[PDB]
Amino acid sequence: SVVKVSLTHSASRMRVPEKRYGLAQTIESIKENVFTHFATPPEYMQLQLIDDRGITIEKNMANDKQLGYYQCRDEFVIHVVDLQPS
Repeated sequence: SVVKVSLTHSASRMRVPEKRYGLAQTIESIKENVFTHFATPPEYMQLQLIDDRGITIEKNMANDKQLGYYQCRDEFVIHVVDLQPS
């Protein structure tokens, strides 16, 4: 029902080592929370779900879907791809 993940960011060396999300949470709600750490506007984020073996499960999770749709598990990595322009 809840997962422990880490957060990485495509435009920085910044890592957040432990984060707990509900699998029922929409990806949009997760991006909101992610903003508290990296401060990319959520409209300019894609979330890539990587498993604990480094394998990409989803390159860009849809805002209206829930994290559990993507079969997220403990120790997985949500990588934030930063698309914000100039």
